[PDB]
Amino acid sequence: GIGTGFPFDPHYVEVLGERMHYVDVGPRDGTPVLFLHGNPTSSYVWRNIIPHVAPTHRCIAPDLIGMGKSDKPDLGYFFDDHVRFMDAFIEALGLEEVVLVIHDWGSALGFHWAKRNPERVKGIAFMEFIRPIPTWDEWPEFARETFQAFRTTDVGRKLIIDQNVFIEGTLPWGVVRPLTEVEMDHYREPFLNPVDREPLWRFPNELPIAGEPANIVALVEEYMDWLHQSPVPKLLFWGTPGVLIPPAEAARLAKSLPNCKAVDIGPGLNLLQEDNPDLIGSEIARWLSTLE
Ligand SMILES: [Cl-]
Repeated sequence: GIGTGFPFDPHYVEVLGERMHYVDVGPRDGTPVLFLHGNPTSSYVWRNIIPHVAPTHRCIAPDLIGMGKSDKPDLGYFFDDHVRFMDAFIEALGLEEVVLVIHDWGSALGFHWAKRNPERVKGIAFMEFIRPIPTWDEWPEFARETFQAFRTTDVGRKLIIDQNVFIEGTLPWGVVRPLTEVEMDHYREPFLNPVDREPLWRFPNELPIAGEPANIVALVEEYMDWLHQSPVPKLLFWGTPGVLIPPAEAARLAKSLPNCKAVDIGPGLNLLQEDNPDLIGSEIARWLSTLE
């Protein structure tokens, strides 16, 4: 049975006038490992992978601004907002060199930070990450009508903000195996008040789909161009059928990206961490040992 508890002691750092929550476990020496979550999760999504890495490495998993146990100021919560906060989070913790373990929107932050700081990244493990979606035909059929609704200010805000559809609908429909009530309540916890659900709506409105928004497509195309050139060791977890990364796209990127190893986790949609945390955690620890 996949674990449901969150036993990590809370840590907080002040940043741009707000406090951000982060997990900090493992031995201090070595290269720290930085876990970046996405929408609509938090560091809770890493709770069963970190125990495979914490024996030998320091594990840092922050809650994005406006999410988890972090502060929730009245922001627009655009992707630029998360960039400015994650930039100053990494600097506030004195993280000189890091290994990235990123997912969903945490991967957009991780890849964009790596492009701007390539000398400070010693490895990138990633899964179901932000890539350009050329047309809506490359988006999964069963989720197309829902995400097109999300990307409007009338229907999309009614579903995500008023009815909490991204937590009540999108989250369980992004995991193959059934979630428990305790696991749902952990994801419901940061967004009990509808006024705090702004990040849950802006994030899908930022997804680079069909060239829109053009500023996010351009940004993702740049760090995807840097990925193809960089020699940084890469670990690519993928699931079947997946959501953002279909198996065929993972097969192409495993061979086209330099020093990229691909791992099949079995059945999976978007939250691969909830479908096979033991394989993901153990494969990260093994892969870290082959980098020294
Ligand atoms: Cl999203």
